[PDB]
Amino acid sequence: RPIIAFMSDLGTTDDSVAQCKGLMYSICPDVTVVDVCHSMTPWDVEEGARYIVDLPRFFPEGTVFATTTYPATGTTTRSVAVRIKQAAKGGARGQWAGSGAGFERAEGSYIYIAPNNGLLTTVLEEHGYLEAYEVTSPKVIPEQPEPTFYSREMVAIPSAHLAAGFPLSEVGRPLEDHEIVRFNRPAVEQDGEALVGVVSAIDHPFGNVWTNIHRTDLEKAGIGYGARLRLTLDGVLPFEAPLTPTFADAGEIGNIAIYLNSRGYLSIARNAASLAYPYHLKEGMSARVEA
Amino acid sequence: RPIIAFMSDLGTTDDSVAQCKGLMYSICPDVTVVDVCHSMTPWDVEEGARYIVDLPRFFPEGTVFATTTYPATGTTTRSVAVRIKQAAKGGARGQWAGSGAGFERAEGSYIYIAPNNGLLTTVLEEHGYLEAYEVTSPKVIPEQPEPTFYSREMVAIPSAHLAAGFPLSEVGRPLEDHEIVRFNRPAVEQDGEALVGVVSAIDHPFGNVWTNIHRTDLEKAGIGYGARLRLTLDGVLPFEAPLTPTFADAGEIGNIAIYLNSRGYLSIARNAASLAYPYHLKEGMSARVEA
Amino acid sequence: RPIIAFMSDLGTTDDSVAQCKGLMYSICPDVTVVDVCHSMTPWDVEEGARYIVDLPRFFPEGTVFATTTYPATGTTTRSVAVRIKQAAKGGARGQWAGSGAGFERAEGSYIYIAPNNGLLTTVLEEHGYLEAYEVTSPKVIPEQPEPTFYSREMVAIPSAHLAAGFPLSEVGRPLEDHEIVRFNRPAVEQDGEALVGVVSAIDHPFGNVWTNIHRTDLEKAGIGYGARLRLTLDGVLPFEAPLTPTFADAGEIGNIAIYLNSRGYLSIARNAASLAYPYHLKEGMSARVEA
Ligand SMILES: C#Cc1nc(N)c2ncn([C@@H]3O[C@H](CF)[C@@H](O)[C@H]3O)c2n1
Ligand SMILES: C#Cc1nc(N)c2ncn([C@@H]3O[C@H](CF)[C@@H](O)[C@H]3O)c2n1
Ligand SMILES: C#Cc1nc(N)c2ncn([C@@H]3O[C@H](CF)[C@@H](O)[C@H]3O)c2n1
Repeated sequence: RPIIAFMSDLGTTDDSVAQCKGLMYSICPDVTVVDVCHSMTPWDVEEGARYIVDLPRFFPEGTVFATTTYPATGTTTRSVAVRIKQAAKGGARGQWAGSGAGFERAEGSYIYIAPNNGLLTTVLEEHGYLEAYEVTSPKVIPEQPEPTFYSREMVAIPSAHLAAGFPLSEVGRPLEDHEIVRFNRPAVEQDGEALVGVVSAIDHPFGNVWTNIHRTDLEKAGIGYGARLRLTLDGVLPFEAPLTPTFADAGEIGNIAIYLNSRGYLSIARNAASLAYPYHLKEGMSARVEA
Repeated sequence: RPIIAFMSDLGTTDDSVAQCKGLMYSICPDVTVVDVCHSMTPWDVEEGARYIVDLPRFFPEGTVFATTTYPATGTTTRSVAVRIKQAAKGGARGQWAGSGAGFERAEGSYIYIAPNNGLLTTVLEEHGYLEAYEVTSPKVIPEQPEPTFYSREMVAIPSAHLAAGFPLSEVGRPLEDHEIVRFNRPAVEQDGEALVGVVSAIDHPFGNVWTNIHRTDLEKAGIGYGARLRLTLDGVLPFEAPLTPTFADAGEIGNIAIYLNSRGYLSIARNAASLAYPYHLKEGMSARVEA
Repeated sequence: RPIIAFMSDLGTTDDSVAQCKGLMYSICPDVTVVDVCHSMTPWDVEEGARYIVDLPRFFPEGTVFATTTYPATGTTTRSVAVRIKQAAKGGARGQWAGSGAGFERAEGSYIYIAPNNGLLTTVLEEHGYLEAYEVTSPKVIPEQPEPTFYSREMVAIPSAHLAAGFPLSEVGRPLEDHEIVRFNRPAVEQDGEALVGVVSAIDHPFGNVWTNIHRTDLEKAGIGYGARLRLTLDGVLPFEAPLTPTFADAGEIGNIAIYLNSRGYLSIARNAASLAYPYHLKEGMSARVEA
């Protein structure tokens, strides 16, 4: 019944992840370990951030998220363990997840544990937190941590203790908000009637394009479903389409759909074809939208 | 103890699959989720069909197969949930799976749930079915399904309710056989003493080549183990070898083996080397066999 | 609760692994199956060896390691099942794994089951073994094993019986040490006061380079942390750096770190950048080190 959702940059090609898992079952034999993904670009905390920010509403209360890319492994840094506040609504409309009207989740029901290197920046933004600790107790980490494997020693091990009900406040000292490292999230700029941001992700394996322009950004510029839009990527690739709910509304196979993705962000795709791959579109390219 | 075997086109590079899983453990905390694979070519229902058709005999009775590529996500379509009839025999001979003489499986012991887009075509062919329903009840799907994620909303969510014993007949109305979408399976043609079909799959990661020419097709043309065969791929590449049980019977490393694969289909490989990759062989190429 | 750690060359792109798993839950419904990895280069027993040799100390006592690349599938060969002796200390220093001072593991607490094709060579070297059997009983393998799938029939099936407490000595006859196939581990040679070995692995996804030159080989040539080293790969690519504990000690991003990896072997990397990929370094290349 206790659950650890595990996200790393360790890859799926050797025994790394399994060593972490072995230890997790050693510390908490009834735990269920769920892989989020292990394929993130190493050291890109922004990319890791995206894969973990939306998890809580999908998981049972009490779930621990162990989340790590650890470029500072072997240094004096220590992980941070955080009890978030609201599981938050999400998606294209703003709802709970699940059958019926969804499963609503109590506040303070989820713990993230991560290197204190910015990885939880967006988790804290969207969810807030109740308490936050530096993870230092030798009860939950090794007295002699492997210098090149803090992902295992400083995240995976202690997440299993946490999953086994080890008290969050005993992992180490409390952290003041400014001691929690953040990365800068680039804002979405207004520019005439236009909104300007970036391609935040390519949606693998489909090659859909996700922007950082949220539905809230769109509504506060007079834009809802059915609005005819111009969406320019990379300064040069304009596209035009009405904003629709889904891919199939584009009509013919191959046609352009502009839609709100399952996180509520402005997105673009081809109907039953890949948009991004044939045109080598990339995370980071500009993205401008207007009616 | 209940099991969901999960097959999607969602990939292994983001949080998509994990969101489904979180929900599965939310709806049925004692469930075991087994990944079939998440790597299929998006929207290729024929390829998905292959990965799910042979599962039932390997799994404990009561197992639910949640299987999805969902190109029609966000439209008015609804999934179908089916209780299959026979778990069937399979493999190069026709047997149950497991130690000893195998574990034989009761009829009606398995449920598939899938978009109604053809994905279960071969499942129904090989296994038959007892009952089939459109999945519509808000008890097992969301009242507001995420338009771009029906794989989660219309397959994963309800599969967990089913796995938790939710009655199959209450998911929605019964479906007449003709309401269950099918794809055309191309038949194997006789042509003089020859049989003509197609390369159905490349067997990754080994680069073995699988055809659609079944052992039954071979026995009804006088062909058994030890028969010297000519197998022509792509109209032009005409291999010759005796039909053998396995790869190592080819003699030297690199040599050609023609054999019956673990599903009973005519196949070709190199002994301890990849056949398909150096020669860019592909699913879809012709395949002709004769003695 | 019983655990099977599963390592194969079957890949993650079809139903192969799932068929094994289905059977594992069929034979032992309370088992937890942990994927080590399924991505190894087919038939490369040396590569598989690396992924399994360090597992035991991470896992709870009683864990069964089912480990397989099975190029001799369909032949008269039979798997070997081995109860290892010491779980052994490991890592850059030599320690148990886990929080505090680690979880020490009783002798004889782990079983490996594998083709008898050399795959356990290094497991036996580093761990020793108490008992070893040929796996032949039809109680734990099929009477008609699928010729092309001994990985399932001769490893996965019997590993589940073993996991369920089936007595190890009843799987088949005992094996004399010389009946257990080994591969030659190339030794590390001294040359002047240089040490000469090979690149044993590229550490995906990071592109770090691992050699077969152990810390013990280094201490017995007067080399400890802080020693300024020359490390020449491929006969031609020299590098120089002090031997440090971790990556971040290299100073600037992109700079060269020479370190001891989490298994205790001499390694080289770039700080927060990939070393191996831009320069197409490969498993097998020479590796020479000196002060
Ligand atoms: C600066 C740098 C740095 N450089 C590397 N070459 C490197 N390779 C692996 N790591 C980190 O080691 C962690 C394992 F704990 C992984 O999560 C990685 O982030 C690395 N960090
Ligand atoms: C027409 C089209 C269509 N077009 C796309 N660009 C696309 N991208 C993802 N999907 C489907 O969205 C489903 C998520 F449930 C996945 O199973 C995919 O098959 C898509 N469907
Ligand atoms: C010689 C040769 C040989 N040749 C092949 N073309 C081949 N394809 C798959 N296998 C083995 O089939 C096993 C499944 F049991 C896998 O683990 C592989 O090692 C193979 N072995």
